[PDB]
Amino acid sequence: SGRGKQGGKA
Amino acid sequence: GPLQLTPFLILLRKTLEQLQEKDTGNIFSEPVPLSEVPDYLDHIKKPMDFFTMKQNLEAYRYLNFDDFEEDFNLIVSNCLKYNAKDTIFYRAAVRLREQGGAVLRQARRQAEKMGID
Repeated sequence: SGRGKQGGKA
Repeated sequence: GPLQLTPFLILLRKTLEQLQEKDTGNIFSEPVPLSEVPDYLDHIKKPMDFFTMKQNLEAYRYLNFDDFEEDFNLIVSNCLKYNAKDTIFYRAAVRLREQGGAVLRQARRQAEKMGID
């Protein structure tokens, strides 16, 4: 994976 | 806008709406915004999303069922590649894959029964 999209924390 | 009515495009319209219905969060509804996710293309060769699929459909850029399916599969596979396993996005793509599979199986049967897969 890369840096990540905001708002993805479960 | 222009509107093409052929049995194959009718089937793709229905199937597409059936697929989008499974994306309850609208996570896959629009392109991932490169301006907010500037490393996305570092990882993803060909972004895909449902707005783009609709525009392809309506332009007659899907000529057979396989090509339509391949773009749905990209939506899923891109999401699984880019996002970490514990993220809501990854988990959403797993759910979409499994629910979309059933949709695509039924629709393909119809495309085959018509002379149009």
